[PDB]
Amino acid sequence: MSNIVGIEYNRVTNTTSTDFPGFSKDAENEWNVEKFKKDFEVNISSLDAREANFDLINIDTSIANAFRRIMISEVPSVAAEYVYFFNNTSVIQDEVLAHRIGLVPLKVDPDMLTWVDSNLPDDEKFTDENTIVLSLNVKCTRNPDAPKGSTDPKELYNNAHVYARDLKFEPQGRQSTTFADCPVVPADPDILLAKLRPGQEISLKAHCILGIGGDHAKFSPVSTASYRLLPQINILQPIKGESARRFQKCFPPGVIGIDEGSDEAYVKDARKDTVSREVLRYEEFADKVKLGRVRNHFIFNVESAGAMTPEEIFFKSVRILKNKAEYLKNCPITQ
Amino acid sequence: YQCAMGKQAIGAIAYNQFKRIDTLLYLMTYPQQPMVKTKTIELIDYDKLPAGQNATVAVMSYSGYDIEDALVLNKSSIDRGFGRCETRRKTTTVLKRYAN
Amino acid sequence: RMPIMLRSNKCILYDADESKMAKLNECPLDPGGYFIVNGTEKVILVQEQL
Amino acid sequence: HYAKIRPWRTFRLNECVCTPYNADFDGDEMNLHVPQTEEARAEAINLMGVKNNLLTPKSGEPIIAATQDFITGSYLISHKDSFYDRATLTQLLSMMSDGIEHFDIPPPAIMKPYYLWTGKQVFSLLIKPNHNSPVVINLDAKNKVFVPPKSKSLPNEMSQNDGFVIIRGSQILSGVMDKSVLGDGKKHSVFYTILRDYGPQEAANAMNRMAKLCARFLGNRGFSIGINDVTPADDLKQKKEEL
Amino acid sequence: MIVPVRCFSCGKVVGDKWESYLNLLQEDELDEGTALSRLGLKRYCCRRMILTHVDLIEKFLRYNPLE
Amino acid sequence: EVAVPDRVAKVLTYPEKVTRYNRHKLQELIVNGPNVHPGANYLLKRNE
Amino acid sequence: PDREKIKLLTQATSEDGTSASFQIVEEDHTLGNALRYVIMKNPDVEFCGYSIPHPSENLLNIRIQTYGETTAVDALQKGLKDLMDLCDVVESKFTEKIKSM
Amino acid sequence: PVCKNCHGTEFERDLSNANNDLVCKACGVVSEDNPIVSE
Amino acid sequence: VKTAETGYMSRRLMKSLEDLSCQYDNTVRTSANGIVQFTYGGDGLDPLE
Amino acid sequence: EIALFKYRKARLEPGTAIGAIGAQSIGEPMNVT
Amino acid sequence: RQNRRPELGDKFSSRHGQKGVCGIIVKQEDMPFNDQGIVPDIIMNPHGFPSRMTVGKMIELISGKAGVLNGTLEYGTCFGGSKLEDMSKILVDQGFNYSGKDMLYSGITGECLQAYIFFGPIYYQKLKHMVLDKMHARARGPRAVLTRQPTEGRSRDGGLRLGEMERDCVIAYGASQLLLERLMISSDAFEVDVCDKCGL
Amino acid sequence: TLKYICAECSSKLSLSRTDAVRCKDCGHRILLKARTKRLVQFEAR
Ligand SMILES: [Zn+2]
Ligand SMILES: [Zn+2]
Repeated sequence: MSNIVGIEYNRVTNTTSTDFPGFSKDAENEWNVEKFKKDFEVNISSLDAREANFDLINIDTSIANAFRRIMISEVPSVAAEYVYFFNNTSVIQDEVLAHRIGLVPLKVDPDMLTWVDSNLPDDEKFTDENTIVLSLNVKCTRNPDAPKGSTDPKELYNNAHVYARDLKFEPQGRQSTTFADCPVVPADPDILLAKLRPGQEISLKAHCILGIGGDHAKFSPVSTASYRLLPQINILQPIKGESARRFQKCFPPGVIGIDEGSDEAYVKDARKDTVSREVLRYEEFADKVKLGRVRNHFIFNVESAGAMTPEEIFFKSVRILKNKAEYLKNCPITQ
Repeated sequence: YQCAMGKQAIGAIAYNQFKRIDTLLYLMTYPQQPMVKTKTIELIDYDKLPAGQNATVAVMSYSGYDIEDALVLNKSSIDRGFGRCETRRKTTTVLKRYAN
Repeated sequence: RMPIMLRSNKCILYDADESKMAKLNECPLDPGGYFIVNGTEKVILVQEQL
Repeated sequence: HYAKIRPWRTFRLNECVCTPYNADFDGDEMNLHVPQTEEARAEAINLMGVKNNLLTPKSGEPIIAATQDFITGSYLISHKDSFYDRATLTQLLSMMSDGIEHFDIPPPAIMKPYYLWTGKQVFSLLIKPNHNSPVVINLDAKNKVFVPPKSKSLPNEMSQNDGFVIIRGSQILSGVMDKSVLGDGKKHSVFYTILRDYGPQEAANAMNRMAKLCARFLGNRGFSIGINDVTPADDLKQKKEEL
Repeated sequence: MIVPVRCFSCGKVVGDKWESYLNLLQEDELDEGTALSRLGLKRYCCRRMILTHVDLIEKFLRYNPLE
Repeated sequence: EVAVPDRVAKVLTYPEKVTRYNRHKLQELIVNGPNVHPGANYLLKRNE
Repeated sequence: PDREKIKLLTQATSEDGTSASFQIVEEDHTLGNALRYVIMKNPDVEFCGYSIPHPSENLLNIRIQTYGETTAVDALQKGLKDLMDLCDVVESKFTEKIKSM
Repeated sequence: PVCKNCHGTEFERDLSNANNDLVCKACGVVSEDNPIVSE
Repeated sequence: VKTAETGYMSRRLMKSLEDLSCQYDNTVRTSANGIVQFTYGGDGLDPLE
Repeated sequence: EIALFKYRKARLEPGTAIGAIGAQSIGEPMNVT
Repeated sequence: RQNRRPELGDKFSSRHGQKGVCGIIVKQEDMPFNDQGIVPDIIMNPHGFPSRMTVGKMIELISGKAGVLNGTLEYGTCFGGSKLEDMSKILVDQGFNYSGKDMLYSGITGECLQAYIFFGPIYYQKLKHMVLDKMHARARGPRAVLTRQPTEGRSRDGGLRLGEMERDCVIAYGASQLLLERLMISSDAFEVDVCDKCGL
Repeated sequence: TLKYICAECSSKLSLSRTDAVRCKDCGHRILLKARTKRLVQFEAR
């Protein structure tokens, strides 16, 4: 037991839960919220904008996974859904870049808007509180300066390279009072979007709405949400002599270090080793080190695409899971 | 088996491909040069306009939907634009003068 | 009138500098060696016998 | 075959019938037909339905079987070092059906330290889910490898590997399943016998329960191939270079 | 053509970094492996989006019909 | 059981005589028309 | 209220509420994996697994099977009430570490 | 040119499912079936 | 060389042999009601079963 | 009982086109050929 | 002009001679993920490499992965090219496994996988023969002028040939009623008045 | 309007019908229809 996945050169072991009554004759570890409240713990690592890192302790792998899935499934965001085109004489044809508009992040958060109802016909379906409109109009021309030939085509041609900052938000009525303090922008306004030549113009407006990440990958607010498990290294015999420096070069450089008093390797600051399993090849450390992986430590690493703070979606993940599970407590069971 | 299929690979065609009018001509939207090249392919400048792109494979069985050499891929990468091909097709007609 | 293959010394594409060929909108990477009889572009294959 | 309407744009069939059609899923295209009487619609089931044609007329051998990876899914389950708690034995037994068939759990093998079921009693349940199922069979067969025992005192069961397979009363008692026990080619297979003594209806009903399991299972257990398990281990290098 | 705006697999955006990858090679003659890792491409699914990307949109725009 | 896509399933038809047993279902089936899946394409009355 | 949700299968149920099989609409593995673990820690239940029939359509089938002590329909009503508290004890512990930082 | 029931004067050919049947507009009765092309 | 001949060879003898059915007297005979053999093999039983 | 239930069932039923199935069962993929 | 998305049916290749058709399309939650959370793009089963003996993809995937972390493109030539033992030295300094044989969690249940995975970037080029212009069906359409038969060719609306080899396989079942129905009822029904005496 | 434009002369002109096939300002005889002003609609997936 000892909630350690035993890794080796060709397998891993006991990856399952084994945390239920009815597993042995003595039925321990029954369900008790207060005996879980004493044991559950949250460590927060380096936390800042755009990115988060924090630890969760003493949880089964079941509901840890459902947190990872919901953060990139269920929590909605806003992206383009219908791109109304005007005169467009670029070489990038119409539905190519209209696909590229929807994959640009937006800094504005959901809950400021509402869900669009697709049962209504498309004249009142786009209301004043579920749909905001943005547009851009740009025409490349000759820049009449004096460079020489074959130089940079940023001063031969004005606005030849278009960017995400060109997307001018055009407010609709009834909401300019609301978005007065907060104008909406792309999360990264330096994205290249197209290139032009003089005599070519692009004109369009888009309707970005509120949609769920499980429908399409535009609406996923997270870059990528994952979790590791903390590696654990257990040393049987004290390694002495020249083998310890050989034992040091087969790791990431910061995870273990030599004791300077006596010639013996010990464990430095952990959580910096990815499992290179290089110690298994050398057949002289087959008994010195029995390393493993703890089945309850979770290095949650999330980062946003730019929509909101990474701690908020993680708060939003566990909140809507309750609302997911409380919803069907209050509906009857039909035969 | 590959040299009979290599002629059927989709990618770029030529630099003037947005100008020529040919019968039934496909394109790939986002092409990429391959990771492991060859001394052969840099002599014909295959890398200057490649065909096909390199994705991240995880060779394994999964969900039983790949039994013998089937493939399994994710909805997100297509939604990010994993190889969106494009079909261009000519059609023609001739105004014709009669004897009267 | 003699239909003549591309990149031969009698055609205007012979020894271009991707600037005449930019003006003539042809691909520099095109191999050449084929006819353009009445539209469709055809090529004669290399035969052999005993 | 029977039809089922699905919203994609191609023909989807169950995989275990691909061996009659010898299809390869590489761009081959099939054609379907539909009869248009009220009489010949009955003609096609009662003679050309796949329930009537598990056996080939060439020899009398069961032609539809597990293909080239339904064996290796059902092989890692029946491996001798495959032990399961109740929580996982529940989840495996819940994936061979769609949560519809009612089961009953036999007592586990290892009992005193903890309760451990083996990787064979779970295979015993896809044959006989409970007492209400009439299926009970008896069969002795030899695997594909079958390294022999001491051959004069030891019988066939006491092999060095698991080897010779014994089932009595529809429970696994020995052996593994390696394409000679559940697969094609050999006459004395498991799916042959439920076809033999319990009609065609229970024969299909017992083997699609495997297909719904081995598809959903081993993509969550994991199996791969690489260089280290195809490379010479450097002791084949000095031996081949002289021999 | 132009660089894809997101990655294929994870899907963080790389559209602000194609011009920065070119700008980190004209000036500051540098190895390509240490260049974008300085820029912040830790995941190698992100790294292949810019290594393999042939940029044909420069060669296409010289065939403009507008002279 | 083989799976059939729907865009070929609303083209390949199968004739069906009306009876007192299946009159109730075919009334609901004929109001669907040839646009949704469980409907009809053609019809032949015995006087027609 | 709604009824396009959890719905007991009459064909695969016992005469009592000891064994049943429910069919959840519009919920993927995100719920069924979580709901399996909160039920299995009940000492009364012996068998509770889930499955997806076919990934093109969108429905989940949860299986429940227990001893004769409690009817199984009462068990998951306790079960899916029980993780609602588990969502709280993670939320309470997390949000105080945010404000403290 | 004339239908048998409503005596319709206009005929529409359905190319949707490639039956290529010719139907009158008013009442919907088919005029011809199984077209005979000249290959 | 084989896929062309085998489908042709398995069509050749199919033509000469296509009509031989078992009558209710457990006696197989041709379409013109002429005896070929009295029992199928030595005993007249289904070879697939 | 079953040893003559299988024997009696294995008896060739009339009506089988045994010429057709025999033709297709035989057709499948010093010295002498 | 039209474009399309690679939905299932479309024939893919591998540049080492592996035909391959898209089986299904999963979502991203169901996909597995490594320690960093990198989600793979395409899945293929390991069951091709013993039969097809394609060693090249097994060593190209090593040659590919170490080049990305070094930021350098690697040459694969015939009768030479970059070797293996100098390539394993690169990515082991990056911290991965010494022959690319990584391990990654399961996306559907959370925990580790009992075996190890094999991982990396490989070059999948799309082929021709997409399925949007091969699906066709002829319910009841045009007939030939000389034979009253369906017209061969998809562009001429199709109608497939139930050939002579299938006609032998019907009577081996002994079915005699769809045999007429599939060969004269739905195909070639024509009503003829014949005279009894002097019969023609 | 914004009628037929030439290939490389690139000169906007409105040809009157059934009159010529060449362009002005050049003897070049291949000319393109310009894009309409009319609105068109797309999606973003
Ligand atoms: Zn007569
Ligand atoms: Zn002109």
